[PDB]
Formats: sequence, C-alpha cells, structure tokens
Amino acid sequence: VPKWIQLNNEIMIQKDGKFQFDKDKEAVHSYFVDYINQNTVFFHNLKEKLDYLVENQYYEEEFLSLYSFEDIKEVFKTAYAKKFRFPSFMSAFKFYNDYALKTNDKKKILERYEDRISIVALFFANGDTEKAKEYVNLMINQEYQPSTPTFLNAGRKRRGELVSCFLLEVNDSLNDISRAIDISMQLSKLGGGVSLNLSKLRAKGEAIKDVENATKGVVGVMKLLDNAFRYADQMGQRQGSGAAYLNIFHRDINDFLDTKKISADEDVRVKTLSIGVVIPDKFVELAREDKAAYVFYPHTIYKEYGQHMDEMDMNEMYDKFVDNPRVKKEKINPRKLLEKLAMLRSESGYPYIMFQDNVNKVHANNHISKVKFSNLCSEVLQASQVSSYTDYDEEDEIGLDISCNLGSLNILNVMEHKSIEKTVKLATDSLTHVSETTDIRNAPAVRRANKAMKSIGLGAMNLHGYLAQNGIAYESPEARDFANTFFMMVNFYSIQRSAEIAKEKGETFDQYEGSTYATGEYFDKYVSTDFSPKYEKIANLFEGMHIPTTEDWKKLKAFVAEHGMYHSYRLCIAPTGSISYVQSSTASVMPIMERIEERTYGNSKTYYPMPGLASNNWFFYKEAYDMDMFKVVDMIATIQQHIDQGISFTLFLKDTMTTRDLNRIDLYAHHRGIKTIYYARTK
Amino acid sequence: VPKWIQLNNEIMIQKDGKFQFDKDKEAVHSYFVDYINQNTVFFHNLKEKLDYLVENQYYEEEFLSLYSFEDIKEVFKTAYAKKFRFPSFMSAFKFYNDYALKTNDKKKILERYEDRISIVALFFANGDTEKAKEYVNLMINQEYQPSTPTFLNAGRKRRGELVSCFLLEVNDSLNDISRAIDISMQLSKLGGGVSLNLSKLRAKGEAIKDVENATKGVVGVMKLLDNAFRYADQMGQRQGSGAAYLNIFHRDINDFLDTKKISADEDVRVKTLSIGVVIPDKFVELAREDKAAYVFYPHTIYKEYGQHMDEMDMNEMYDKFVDNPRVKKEKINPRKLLEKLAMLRSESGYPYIMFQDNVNKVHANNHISKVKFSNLCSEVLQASQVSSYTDYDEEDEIGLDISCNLGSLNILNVMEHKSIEKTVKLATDSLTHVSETTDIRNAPAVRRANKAMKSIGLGAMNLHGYLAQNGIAYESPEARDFANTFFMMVNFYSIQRSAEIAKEKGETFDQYEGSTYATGEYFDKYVSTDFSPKYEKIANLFEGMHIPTTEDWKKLKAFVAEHGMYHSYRLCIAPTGSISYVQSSTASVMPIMERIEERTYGNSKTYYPMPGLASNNWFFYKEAYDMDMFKVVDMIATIQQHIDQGISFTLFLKDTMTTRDLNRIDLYAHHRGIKTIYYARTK
Amino acid sequence: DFTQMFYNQNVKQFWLPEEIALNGDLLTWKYLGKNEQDTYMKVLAGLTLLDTEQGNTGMPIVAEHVDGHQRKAVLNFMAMMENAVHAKSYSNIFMTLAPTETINEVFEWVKQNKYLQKKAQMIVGLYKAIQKDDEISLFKAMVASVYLESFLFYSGFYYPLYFYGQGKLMQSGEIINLILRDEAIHGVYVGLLAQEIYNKQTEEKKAELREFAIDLLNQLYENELEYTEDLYDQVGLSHDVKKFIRYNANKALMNLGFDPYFEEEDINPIVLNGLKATVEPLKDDDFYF
Amino acid sequence: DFTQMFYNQNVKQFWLPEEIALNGDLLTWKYLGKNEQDTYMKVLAGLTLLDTEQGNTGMPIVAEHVDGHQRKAVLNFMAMMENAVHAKSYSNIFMTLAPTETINEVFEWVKQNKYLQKKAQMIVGLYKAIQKDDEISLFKAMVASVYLESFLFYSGFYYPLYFYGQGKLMQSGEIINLILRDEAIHGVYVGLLAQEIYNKQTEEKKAELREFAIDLLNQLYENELEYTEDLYDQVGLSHDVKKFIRYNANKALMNLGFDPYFEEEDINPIVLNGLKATVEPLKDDDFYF
Ligand SMILES: Nc1ncnc2c1ncn2[C@@H]1O[C@H](COP(=O)(O)OP(=O)(O)OP(=O)(O)O)[C@@H](O)[C@H]1O
Ligand SMILES: Nc1ncnc2c1ncn2[C@@H]1O[C@H](COP(=O)(O)OP(=O)(O)OP(=O)(O)O)[C@@H](O)[C@H]1O
Ligand SMILES: Cc1cn([C@H]2C[C@H](O)[C@@H](COP(=O)(O)OP(=O)(O)OP(=O)(O)O)O2)c(=O)[nH]c1=O
Ligand SMILES: [Mg+2]
Ligand SMILES: [Mg+2]
Ligand SMILES: [Mn+2]
Ligand SMILES: [Mn+2]
Ligand SMILES: [Mn+2]
Ligand SMILES: [Mn+2]
Repeated sequence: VPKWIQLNNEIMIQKDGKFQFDKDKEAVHSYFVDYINQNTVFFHNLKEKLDYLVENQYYEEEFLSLYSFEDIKEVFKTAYAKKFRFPSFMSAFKFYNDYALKTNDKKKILERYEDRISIVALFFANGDTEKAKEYVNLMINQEYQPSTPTFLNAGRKRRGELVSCFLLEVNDSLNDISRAIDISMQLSKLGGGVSLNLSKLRAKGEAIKDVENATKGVVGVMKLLDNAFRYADQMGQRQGSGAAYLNIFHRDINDFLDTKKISADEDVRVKTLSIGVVIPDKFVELAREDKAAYVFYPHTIYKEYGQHMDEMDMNEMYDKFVDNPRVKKEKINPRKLLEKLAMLRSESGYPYIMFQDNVNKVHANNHISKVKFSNLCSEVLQASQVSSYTDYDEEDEIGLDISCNLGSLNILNVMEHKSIEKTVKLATDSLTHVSETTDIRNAPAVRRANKAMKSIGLGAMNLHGYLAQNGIAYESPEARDFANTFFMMVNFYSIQRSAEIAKEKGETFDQYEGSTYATGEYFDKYVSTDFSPKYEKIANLFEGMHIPTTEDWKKLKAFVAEHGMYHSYRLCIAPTGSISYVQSSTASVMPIMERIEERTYGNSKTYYPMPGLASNNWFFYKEAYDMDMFKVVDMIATIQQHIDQGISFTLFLKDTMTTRDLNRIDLYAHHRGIKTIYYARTK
Repeated sequence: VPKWIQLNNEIMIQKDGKFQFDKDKEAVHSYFVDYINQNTVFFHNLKEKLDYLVENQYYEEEFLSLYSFEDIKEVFKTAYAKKFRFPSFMSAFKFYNDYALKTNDKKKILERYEDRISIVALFFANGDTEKAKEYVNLMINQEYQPSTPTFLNAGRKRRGELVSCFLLEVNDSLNDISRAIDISMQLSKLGGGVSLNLSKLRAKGEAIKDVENATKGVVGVMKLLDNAFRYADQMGQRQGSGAAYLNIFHRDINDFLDTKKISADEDVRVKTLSIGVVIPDKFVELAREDKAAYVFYPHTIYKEYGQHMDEMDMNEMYDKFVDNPRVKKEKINPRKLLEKLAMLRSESGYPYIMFQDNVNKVHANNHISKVKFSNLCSEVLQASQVSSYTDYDEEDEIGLDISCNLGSLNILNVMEHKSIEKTVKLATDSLTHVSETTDIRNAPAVRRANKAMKSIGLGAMNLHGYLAQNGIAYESPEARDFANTFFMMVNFYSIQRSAEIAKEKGETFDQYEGSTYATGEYFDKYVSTDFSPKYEKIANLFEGMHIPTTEDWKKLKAFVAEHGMYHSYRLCIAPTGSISYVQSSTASVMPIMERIEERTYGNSKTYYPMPGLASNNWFFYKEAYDMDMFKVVDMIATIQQHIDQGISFTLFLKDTMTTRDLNRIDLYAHHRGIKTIYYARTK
Repeated sequence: DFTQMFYNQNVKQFWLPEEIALNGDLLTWKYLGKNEQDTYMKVLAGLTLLDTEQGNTGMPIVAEHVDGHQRKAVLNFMAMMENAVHAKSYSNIFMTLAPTETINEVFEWVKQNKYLQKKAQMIVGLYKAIQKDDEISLFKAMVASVYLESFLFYSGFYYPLYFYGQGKLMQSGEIINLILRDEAIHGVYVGLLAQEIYNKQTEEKKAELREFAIDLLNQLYENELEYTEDLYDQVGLSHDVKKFIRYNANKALMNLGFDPYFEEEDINPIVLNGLKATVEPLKDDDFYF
Repeated sequence: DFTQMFYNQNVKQFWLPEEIALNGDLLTWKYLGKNEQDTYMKVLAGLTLLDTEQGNTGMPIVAEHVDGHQRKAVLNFMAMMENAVHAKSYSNIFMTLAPTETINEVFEWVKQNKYLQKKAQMIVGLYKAIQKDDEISLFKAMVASVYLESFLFYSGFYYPLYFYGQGKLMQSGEIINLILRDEAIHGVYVGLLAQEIYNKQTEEKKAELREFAIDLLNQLYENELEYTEDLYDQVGLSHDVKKFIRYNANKALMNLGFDPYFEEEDINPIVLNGLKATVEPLKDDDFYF
C-alpha cells in the first residue's frame, strides 16, 4: 500500500470522535512527493517540452502555431503563477489518471494541471495571448471547467471529438434506420454519447409497402442500435453508451419499456442502450382523470395527416386521433403506465422522463421545432428536424441533429471571486470556439445543426458544496433563493455574451427571427419579475456583484432585439461526472449522495470527503437520499426557470419508499415545471 | 382431413407388398376437383382477368403494354394448349401454395400454372410474341425453370427482386462496415440472400489509428450482420438469411468458427448468419505435411504490402508473410483446424467450404479479381472488387459486388425433348433479360457489377431423376459419363448463346479482353479432349442430338474470339429447393435424400415420392446417405469441370461415420477439383 | 441421454418462499372487487390442492417405480420442491391475503367443488393404479402427471399471470411464476420418461397408448371447460382462459412426443406479459488418393 | 414441538458439491500411498452405497408412512439430500482424483463386497418390511435409519476426517463435513420420530423394542468390525476406527432415547481436529399539489 493511500484511509480513523479530514491534504502532498513528481517528465525548458509533444504526435501544430513561443511561455507562466494545489487526494488522482497527458507506454506523466490548463486556454483563445491568459486565470482559479471531452482532448492530436452529447432524429424508413445506426457508430467512435429519437418510427405490426403486420417496431431498431453501440466502444476503452427516446403515446411504449425489465428475454432486452420516455401533458391529464388513454400507430397518423405523431401537439391532436377511424390505436391505462414507469425506475433507474410541455412552454425555438427528446444525460433540450436519408445516388434532405457544447461553472469558485459575469462570458466564448472548431464529416445533420444553431451548454456545479460551506441547507428556501438569483445572473450574462458575439460577428443563429428572443417574449418574466435575493444572507453572499434588475433586463432585451443572439441555446446543466473531482466540487447542481465516498481502485481503497466537509458543516452536507425529494424538485425547478435547456435531475430514493412515492415525485416535478428527470438511484 | 390428403396418404398403405404410387395421381385430381378449381377465380375472358390483375396492383402494366391483347391471348392459348397436368399432388400443392398468385386476403387463387408461365414468358420476351411463345413452350414442357424469385415475382406489382443471391465485399473500415450492414438490410428487404466477405476486416486485437488491441474482429461485424438480417426478414414472412465468409488464414478463423459451436456464449453465438470458410491450397498443403500453420492479422499485411491478405495469392505469399517481422501472425495447427471444421459440420452443417485454388485455377476472370468467397448457397463463384465507401460528403469508390440470376434446366425434360441447345439458349436469353431489367437503387456495387459483369447462373435439376428413370446408378461411371457429356453440351451452347448475344448487341462484359475466353485458354480442354459419351447406353441417351466435338469447340472458340462473350459467368448450379417440387424433379444435381419424403403441412402429413419412383426403379433411386460420398464427389467434379461457377454440393453423411470420414471426404473433394461444399447433412 | 442435464437445470432453479416479501400485495389486493378476490382465492386453493397430491403421491410414486439411480435423484428433487417449497409458498400467499377463517372456508368450498374434485380424483386414480414391474400402468400414471404439470395447472395459473401482467399482486405473481417454471420442467422431464416406455412398445400397443392419452385428455379438457366457466364467468375472462388451456394442452402432448390436438391460437397479451459425431484424428495418408 | 425448527435448519443447510472446487486436493492425493488411496476410494464407495439406498428407499418410505404435511416435507427434503446431493458429491470427488478405470473398479467392488452387501440387505430389508398403519414395523425401520445415519456412516467418515485433521485432502474433507453435518440432524430427527412410537407402547412392548434395537445394533456392529478390518488393516488404523464407531453407536442409541452401550475411549485427536420494489396504486390525490 502506497503512503498517500494510507494517509487517505487515515481519514476514516476517528480522532477525538472526529474524522481526520486534514489528513487528506497530507495525502495529496505524498501523492505528489512520492508518485506524481517521480513519474512526471521534465524538460530543460518549455520550448523542448512543446517540441517533444508536437513531434511525438501528442499535440496539434495548428493551435500552437497561432502564437509566438513568447506568448505560449507567458500563458504557461500565468498558469504556474497561481501555484495551484489540489486540496484533496482524489482531485489530483482523478486528474492524473483521467486527464493528464501520458506517454504512449502510459508510465510517465507529460502534462501537469497547469500544462493541461495552458494548452486548453491556448486552444480556446485561437491566437489571442491576452484571451489565453484570461482563460488560464479562469481555469486555474477553477471558476470554469470545460467538459471532459474538451478538457481532455483540447490541443491533442490523438483525440476524439470535443462534443460528446449527440441527439439524432430517426425517420420512419429502412434507409433512415441504417443511416442512424451508421451515425451512431461514427459518433461513438468519436467518443460521444448518442441519443436517438424513435418516436417517428412506426410501431410493431404496421404496414411496409401495404403488406400488413410487417414492421418489427422500435424494439428491433433498439436491438440494432444496441449492437451498434456495443461494437463502437471507443476502440475498446469505454463501454459504448447510447440512449433511445420514445413518446409515451407511441404504441411500442410498453415493449420499449419491456426492454429494461429483468424478466425480458435475450431477444427483447437491450443492455447498453439507455431508454427515455417523452411524456406530453396530455398523458398526465389522462392519468390524472383516470380516463383510459390510447397509444397510436405512428404510420397510420402519418398517412392520415402527412406529419409524424411526435411532430404535432398531442394536446390538440389526441381527440382527433382517437375520433379518426383511419388512425389505429390501442387502449391503455395511463395510471398503469405511470406505475410501470415508477417500477422500472425503481428496478433499474430507467426510463428517463421528458415532460414535453414543460420543455416546450418555455422553449425559445418552437418555430424551428418543438423539443421531442433529450440526450443520454437528459439535459439537452433543443429543436431538432428529422432528416430524409434517401437511397443511394439520390440527394438526402439533411435536417438538424442536436449536438451542444458542454462546460460547467464552479459556483463556489465563481461566487467567491465575485466573477459571475466574467466567468459566464469567458465560458460562453470558449464554448463558441469549441462549437465552431467542431467538424464531423460522418454526421451530416449534426454538422449542419452545429453550424446553424450554434448551440452551447453552459452548466454549473458545486451548488451543494457552495451552500454547505456557507451554512445553507440544500432544501432551505434560502438555497432556492440563491439558486434563483445566481442562475438568473448566469442567464443574463449568457444572453448578453450571445448578443455581443452576434453583434461582433454580424450573424445570429439560423431562424433566430422566429425565436422568442427576437420577439422579446423570452424576456417577459425578466422585465416584470425581480430576481434579486429575498433573504439578507443571500444578498450578502452576492455582495460585491451587480445583480441585474428589471431595467437591466429591459436593456438586455432591447440589445437582443437590435443585435440578435448568436447561440440558439446557451445553458444546460450536465451531470459533470469526473471533472467535479478535479475541480474539488460536488457533481452538478445535485445534492451530494454521500458525505465521504469509498472507492476501490485496483486492489486499494480510497476515501473522498465532499469538498470543504468538516465538523462545522457536516450537518449542512446532508446526503441526497436523506433529503425530501419535493424540495429537491423545488430547487431544480427554481434553477430550470433560468436554464433554456434541461438539467440532469437524478432522483435519490430510499429502499423504503414505493412506486407511489416515485410517481408522486415525478408528478410534482411535472407540476413544478421540471423538464427532465434523469435517474432514480435507490440507496 | 381432405380427400386428396387421404389419397396421398394411401401411397404408403402397401397393396400386395408394393407402394400405391398411382394413388398419388388420384390425389392431384382430387386436389384439383375439390380445392383448386373451386378456389380459382374465373373471368369471362382473358381481357377481364388481365384488367382486374392490372388495376388491382397485382401485375405491372408496363410489361403487358408491350403486347397487343391478341398476342397475349395467343401466348395464353399456347400455354393452355399443352394441357399440362401435375403428375404428383405435391407439385401442384407447392405451386399453388408458394408460387400461384392469390388475392390480397389470400382466400382465392388468381393464377393457374399456365397463367403464371404465360406471365413469366411475356415478361421474358419483352414485346416479342414469338419469343413469348417459345418461353411458354419451354416452361410448360418444364424443360427450363426460372428461379423462385423470378418465377414467383415476374410481372408482379407487389414483387420483390428477381435476383436470388447477392455477394458483398466488406472493406476494413467503419464506414464500409456500416454500408455493408445497410446494403444487407436493403437486399434482405428485397428478399435476396446476402453473402459478405469478412476476410478484409482486420482481426481482433488490431489497431484503429495507433491505439492497439482495439478492434472487435470479424465477430463483432458478424453480430451486427446477424442483427441486421434478423431485423430485415422479408417483412416477417421468410427469416432473413445471411452468409459470412472468412479466409482460413484470417486470425479470427477460430472465433469465426466459434460462432457456430453449440456451446458458444450469447455474446459470440450467431444464429441467423451462415458461415463459410475459404481454404486456399496452401492450408491443405500445410495440413497434409503436418507443419504448423500461421493465421495472419489482415491490417498488418495491408500496412506492409498495401494490399489485403485475401487480395493476393497465399500459395506464393505465405512464406513472405511468415518471414516478415512487420506482419503479425498466430501459430495454429492446420490439422486441428481441419478437425474443428469437420466437427462443426457434423454438429451444425457449418461452415461452407470454399477451395479457393480449385475455384481460381479454372476461373476465367482472374484478371478482374480472384474469387475470394461464395454466396449463401456456396455455388456462386465470381470475381469481386471491394468498394471504398468513404465519409459523408466524399465520393465513394464503387467496386463490384457479385449478383447473378438463377435458372435451372430440367435434365429429364430437356433430354426427353432432345433440346439441350434450344433450352440452353432460351434460358440464357431469359437470364440476360432478368439481369437487364434488374436495377437495385440501394446497392451501388451490386448495380455496377450487374451492369458490367452481366453474370447469370444457369443451373440444372433432375439429374438423379433422369438417371434413375433411365436405369443408371448415380454412383456408376455411366452416370458420370452422362453428366460429362450433358454439361459439356450445356457449357457449349451457353458459350454460343453468350457470344451470339455479344455479337447482336455489339458489347461484351466489362474487362472481357483479359479473360481466358478472349485469350482462348478457356477452350483448351475443349479443343483437345473429346467429351462424347464413352458408354453405348449414354450415347443412345444422347441420340437425336448433335454432341459437340473438338471441331465444334474450335469453331466456338473462333466465334468467341471474333465476337466476345456477353456474360462473364453463365452456369451455376443452385440447390433449387422448393421449385423442384413444381417441376417434378429431384433437387439440383444432388442425389435424393429419401425415396418418399414425409412432410407435415398444417395438421396433416403428406408423402412425396421421388419423381418416377416405382418398383422397377426403386433401387436406382438410391438415397444419398446410403451412397459413397467419394463417388458423389466424383460426379460433382465431373459436372464442375463444365461449370464456370460452383455447384451447391451438400454432403450426405451417416451418424456412424466420424469427423475423420468428413475430413477425408473434404480432402478428396479438394483433390478432385471441387470448388465449394455446401452442407454436411447427417442422417 | 437427458437426466444429468435435467438434474443441472432443476438444482440451479432452487428457490425458497422467504426470498419474496409478500406484504406489499395488500396495496393492490384492497382495490380488487369481490368477484376478483373470490376468483383469485378459489383458483389459488385449486392449485394448492392439486399440488399437494403431486407432492404426496404423484412424484414419490413415479420415483418409486422408475429404475435408475440418477432418475430417482432428479424425481426426489422434484418431490422436494412440491412439498418443501411450493406448498409453503401457496400457504404464505393465502396467509398474507386472507384471514384464517376465510382460508378455511375457501378450502371447504373448493374441497366440495365438483369440477376440482373430478380432475383431482381422475389423476390420483391413475397414480393408485400403478403396479410393480408393469411399465404400461407406469406410463399411464406418467401421462396423468404430465397432464397435471403441463396442462391442468394452467386454468389456475391464468389469473395470477393476468394480474402480474397488469402490475397487480406482483409479489405473489412472482412466486407463482417461479412455481410455474418448476412445473414446466417437471412436465418435460416426466414426459421424456413416458416416451422412453412408449418407445419400447409394439406398434399396436403404441396405438393403444395414444388412444388412452387422447381419451384422457378429452375427459380432462371437457371438465376444464366447465371448471373455467364456473370460476371465470363472474370476471368475464372465460373465452381467453379457454384459449390458454388448449395452448397448454398442446404443450403437454408435445412433452409426451405426441402431435398437437388443438389448432394454434394467440394468447391474451396481458397474460403473455406476465409469462456430436465421434472425433477421430487425421492419421495422414488421408491427404493422398 | 420440533418439526418447524428442523424444517428451517434443513433448508438453511442446503448445498451442492459444485460450490467446492476440488482441484486443490490433486497434489495431496497424488502423494498418498497406493494403500491409502485404495482405502479412501473404497470408504467413499461404501458411503455412496448407503446414501443411494437412504435416498432411493429409506427416506421416501419413512416419509410415506409418517403423518403430517410438515413432517413429510422435512423427510422429503432429507431424501433429496441423500441421493441428489450426498451420493452425487462422492462422484465429484471420484471424478477429480481418480481415472475412470479405478472408478469403475471401486463400484464393481461394492457389488461383490460381502459386508457392504450384508449391511444393505439388513437395512433395506427393514425399510421394505414397513406395513401401512403398523407403527411397530415403522419403528423398526426408523431404528435402522438412525443406525445408518449415526453409526454406519462413521467407519467411512473416519478417513476423510483423519486426513482433514492433518491438513490433507481438505476440499474433499469440506464436502464430507457438510455431509456429516446433515446426517447428524437427520439422525436426531428420525430418532425423535422413533421415540414417539416407542412412547406409545406398554412396558412389556417397550422391553421387546429395546431388545430389537440392541440385537440389531450388535448384529450391525459385528459386521462393521469385519468391514473395518478389511478396509483399514492395510493403512494400520483398524483399532482406531473401531473406537470411533463405538463412540458413534452410543450417539445413535442416544438419538433413540437409550443409554450408551459401549464404554468411553480416547478417539484419535487428529479426527477430532477433523471436526423489485413495493408497489402502490396511484390515488387521485397524488395528481394534485
Ligand atoms: N497539494 C498539491 N497539489 C499540487 N501539487 C502539489 C501539491 N503538493 C505538492 N505538489 C507539487 O510538489 C511540489 C513540492 O511542493 P512542496 O509542498 O514541497 O513545496 P513548494 O514550496 O510548493 O515547492 P516548489 O519549490 O516545488 O514550488 C510543488 O511545487 C508541486 O509541483
Ligand atoms: N393433375 C392436374 N394438373 C393440373 N390441372 C388439373 C389436374 N387434374 C385436374 N386438373 C384441372 O381440373 C380439370 C378437371 O378435368 P379433368 O382433368 O378431370 O378432365 P376433363 O373434365 O375430361 O377435361 P380435361 O382433362 O380435358 O381438362 C382439368 O380440366 C384441369 O383444369
Ligand atoms: C470504429 C471501430 C472500428 N473497428 C475496426 C473495424 C474496422 O474494420 C477497422 C477499421 O476502422 P476504420 O473506420 O478504418 O477506422 P480509422 O480509419 O479511423 O482507423 P485506420 O486509419 O487505422 O483505418 O476498425 C472496431 O472494431 N470497432 C470500432 O468501434
Ligand atoms: Mg418509407
Ligand atoms: Mg480506415
Ligand atoms: Mn408444485
Ligand atoms: Mn410439479
Ligand atoms: Mn446422506
Ligand atoms: Mn441422512
């Protein structure tokens, strides 16, 4: 057992009835005195290091060639002047095991934290030394964290794509299904998580070229996609991850759900394909009134109306579908379906729940399309247009496939530096740069939507960490007040930066003129409701920072009207799995699952306390499972009212609560305006 | 139970110790006087029938519009003038259950045998009334039988494709793999059996752009193809059938074979994809000498030499592969691999065995490409060039994917009518028409190969029926002499018709100038060796027909040199599974499995005696399992010497014999020049 | 050819009643109508009573007359599952859903019921008629056993599977599904033992045994139709239950190596949702001819 | 007062030989002398025979005659253990350690060994003499069963325990300890049933039953002495094993409620060292907040 691992395991050993949290710090020192410095490759000067990394195909020549060597050295010096120290052993371990650049033999460390941050900053700035230094100060203060793809791969020649969330629309044809399989394989090859909408696909027992009972339904397509994702597994590094979304009014919805049951046969169950269910308000109304619902055959609806079932508003179309004899449908019990969803989420955490009307009643780009499905993490909610992939030697009709750009603000570090505006604007600029530098040659609709929509996702993390280190309970009304104010400022500065980029470049996102930003509707609740903190403690937390008022929001609305907005979507709160360790932050805006988490690496045990955990804030670091899920829903809705896309919202349940409690949480989330529900993790 | 069912079951009720074969005839009468005539749909005249079939989307109106109604009436009258009667109940039952056109609800019979034959003939003639009458006389006499796709689907609006088998070359890339999956689904949707050569795909543990041990090998692609064929299953009517072919020198050859082991795990086992193994002469030489062999990693060979492992001759490059340190290889025991092949064929009948050198030592189009794999029935052996399917928005390099149209001569009916020449020429014309009117819009390499190669497959059926009905034992040297003479005549007249078509159209198949037809090498054994019958009985059997001599072959060689050949490939002997029932013929050139076969249909059981089975020829209808497989190999080699493509050669084994006997049969087949071995069916 | 394989499958399917917590069924049980609760109770008692005969007589009597140590062991294992696992499981379900007095009354009713008694006594009669060293009488009893395992239970299993497929009474439905999975393999195994006897007979004796099996099936089937209407008319399900009986009758016949008797029918989708050749090395000179 | 606790103990002790990997004994087996291996094989073969008959005949027949579904469930479970678990485990041991010819030879040896045939004849004879509703014939068979469980197995158990205690053949030894743990509770349970019958008798009848039990024990004992000498003389342990079987004879008598018959002796200390989530429906009030 290594010395740093012993020093880390000494945390659980209680002295005077208290955990030895400070010992973790010592572990970090050991982890750097015994391992990191010994296995870190050192060079006589930075010029030699850069030459070795470029020549050995570690870095890219293009992004480094935009700067003189003096500017690169100045950026590296700015990164190293902070003298950044990892506060916990797990932060440094996760960085140097997951993100630090290693030799081809994987035994030496080529990149420190400062080196990786400097390289990512130089990639972000695209030739501006001052902008690169600003990015270096942003990331070394740990105010902003690029996502795992961006942080890991920026500036590296041997790399995947910087985007890892991809949403694909699948049209109801064999050509479109095969193209979807191909694109899923190509994007998993790039290292991205792929979500596919299967609602347009006709159900099982439908007609193919006017022969009856011929379609295999969406379950056969799910089997094909599951095989494709198993095959494309990042060159045998990570398990291929894919998601399939189906509307709850699709007839296959039960069989869809049956793919996640343990009792399902081998020809029914898909193991590497996550599933999500899109639930329109009509289904919730039918379940609430206990009226029996109807699941429709999509192809009959398409034949009758010329549009797909998921392309029209089910609230106004459901009665017409039911009363139409030419539309084929099957009787179901919506309450039984809700109970089945709750039971499946209890067993396996699936499916993801998308409340379609909750997403689309605040969606700014409904003119382009309504949000029909979400991503693999159930937080990307954007307009998508299906593509018509025709036969060979025939021109395809390329639509819009969602691929947003991830990046997370560290709420604790951002707010302690009183730099919400600067961090949000710099993160928006970096996300815009990464979106502009993304070029996928095997996903035509993804590339077209990246060029047109210019959608980015700016998330936040360390919400619970910040609240606990400031003596605020996550379920307290003060925490929701802080979340409201902080995320309203984040939205304000994100919109301001998007409008500034649109003014500078002279271009907005495609079909912006029809958006609620152009019409000013988006700013309605912002020009009438003041989002300043209602509690003195939160106001003192925001001291030293200008909180945008209704007049500021009116000025921003006028600015957007005059200049437009560059990004169709700006904010989405991703789970932030492993980057939260490196940043010493709690994951996403979720409450912490455990105060101290026990992990097993190799044959060794390691202990990670939550950041800033001590005896004084032990009570404020309440575990997520012990919390009331209604108050967690309230906080997530408070944040969601300022996020244009969704939030990865995992439910944290105890083994005691039943499926009725899960359904109640889901229905309260639907009532409170929650757009997506990610997971049902049972303790 | 139906009256005809009782009459057919009365065959096995012996009277005076003999089977009541004549009862079978009675059954057909019943089957027509109680079911077919009552279930048939009669019109006032042919005009009303044709109009009803045209407007109700049963028939394509284009092929019928090329004839005036008087000509169509004359063709139908020619078909009905023969007064064709089905001699066995099973012939009529199979036609009216599998090939006769029925209504949309399948409650009535719209097409008689004469109606189907007339429609197929009118489609074949393409506006020529005299040619349509010739086709009608050829098919109503049952001298020639179009394949099941062509016979069933010719002239139908709801038809599929007329091509039975498709062969795809899969290049070593994710884009090519995805395109192969798409094309396999498209062609299975069209109803054709798809064969894919996986020998170019790099083995398991190869590098995908400098990251090693990343590839899943051919087994992952096999699983993808298996799921694709499961999904595309002819709209749920016929199970999707696919074939995978791998060279025996591929490193994955064991894992390949492990897909068919009955103890294979679900993550490896493949159940809807047939497997074939391509064995060069080098492997047989290594096994014979007991020298340990080496299987190779295709990607290392491609990197070192710039060509795929199956793209070059292993007999001359195996030592270079072994001595090359930059080529990666694994040690295997070739005798152990042969024993594994024999055990697998005993257990499940797989893999198909393709003796590559036996195919390519007489292959006439080696300049275009060597034959690297076979079809799903292991009788199509043609040159194929792999396609380079590139990224989206990039032009693809379209290669040649094999596809040929099947058609079988009924040997008994052809020789009874003394019309080898006329039947062969008319069948060649019909297959040329089927190739010309075939246009597949989702398989580009298949379309290009169909347009360029113009390859057709003219098979033969009722070899054993003709031999047994003429008092010739199938294993006798007289039977092999008859096969030699008959198939030399078939080859002569097929080459003559191909050259005549090339002369009349002024065009040959692509790259004909480099073929052995153009250089005259193909005719060598035909201009030096006489293939006239060596037995007086066979010569009497061939009386009334001009058997080509060496002078006729020299004249044909000069004619080909002057005019060329329209078809790259002309003769391939398919299994002819279910259409042999309608023709009252034994399946293909294979010996009969059983004298009387008991088949269960619905809740009833039926007995089909072999065509012409009686007391005097009971022992001439020797069952295949009771026959010496070495003499069957001799027969198949004798036929194969006159067939440019392969023959679907099924091995018929007894349970008592061991895997060593199967290996001996395989090695004798390789020694005798057998190109492919189809199945190892054990009694 | 088969006993060791069935041994493996049997022992790996071992389970105990305690593994499934039953109390959470009360959350759906309380919402059923009186007719639904009545039918469920009656069906459950029917299954319990028939399974007791199989544990006390059916399996042990067959184990007694079958020759072969390995077969006796498999049969002993199956008898154990009836008496130690299945019987306790049925009792547990009852004790969870009904008070003691209600259980006693339901069993009194089902014990007097004409259609339940007819089939129970028909099966038991054939077990009692087995004679030492007489393989014909053993075969007849095996046919009766297969009919119980693979056919007669299914008019009963229908209802728990129907609820299970709807999300109702999930804990007891899980138990029933495990029981049913055991009875399926019991039926297949005893079926193979019956075919072994059947195949040792002359052609005339075979035809006579086939007539016996079909005649017995007919008697049981006609009583099942009456049993079915008696229990399921009050909840409107009899038509679909009848399809399920015929489908399972066909499985029972196939277990005995016989052809299906009834035409193929589709089953209620809710119930559906609930539900070497000798290796010889190459010796060289096999490559030369 | 006891069946339920025996039921629970028996089912909680459930095991399969495949749970224990046996390849670890390969070397300590290889290292034994030919005499030691011979005695070991024969000892386990004698045990296999006893369990074969206890599973096929003894336990099922006692189950048939004992009243009460719970008592029958315990006896049925014990029967299954005898032939489906215990008897089979010996074959797992044989198949690991010995070549097929040695295995074939030892099973041929059980058929022709006069002491093993005599003890089987005597025990099985008493099982097959049980008469329905005749409690005395049943008592006699239960005494025979206790003597098999608690006395007769022990001439066999000695040797695996003797090795286990020296750290030799410890995987095989683990199997044997599990078998022994089962037989100990089987002997107690059957002993309690025998005492029930004995306690119903007059004093005169009791005196005769004690005579039967003691005469039977002595007859079995004298045969076991000859068997023990035949097996153990070649490994030098006969006197030690004899002390062990006398020790266990006293335990068998005690299981029957009788006083010990043999005087206490020091046993080899080596041998002593050898010893889904809950589901509620959705209410209309859960849709409003
Ligand atoms: N907690 C930590 N986080 C990150 N790096 C660390 C940490 N502890 C030590 N290191 C690394 O090890 C070096 C030694 O640091 P130490 O605590 O011994 O003193 P120092 O004054 O920071 O040293 P130096 O002269 O290297 O700057 C640091 O410069 C840094 O590179
Ligand atoms: N074996 C058969 N094959 C094909 N069609 C048959 C067969 N048997 C009967 N039919 C059909 O059923 C009709 C019944 O007539 P059948 O053969 O009994 O003799 P028919 O009334 O004297 O006239 P004909 O033989 O001249 O048609 C036939 O005309 C024919 O259309
Ligand atoms: C992407 C991917 C490829 N492969 C295998 C199958 C293909 O035959 C083979 C080639 O993939 P390619 O598509 O050719 O990958 P590449 O072109 O980026 O890499 P290279 O330059 O080396 O050609 O890699 C996998 O096994 N799994 C995968 O996920
Ligand atoms: Mg379409
Ligand atoms: Mg490549
Ligand atoms: Mn049972
Ligand atoms: Mn049973
Ligand atoms: Mn025992
Ligand atoms: Mn015992």
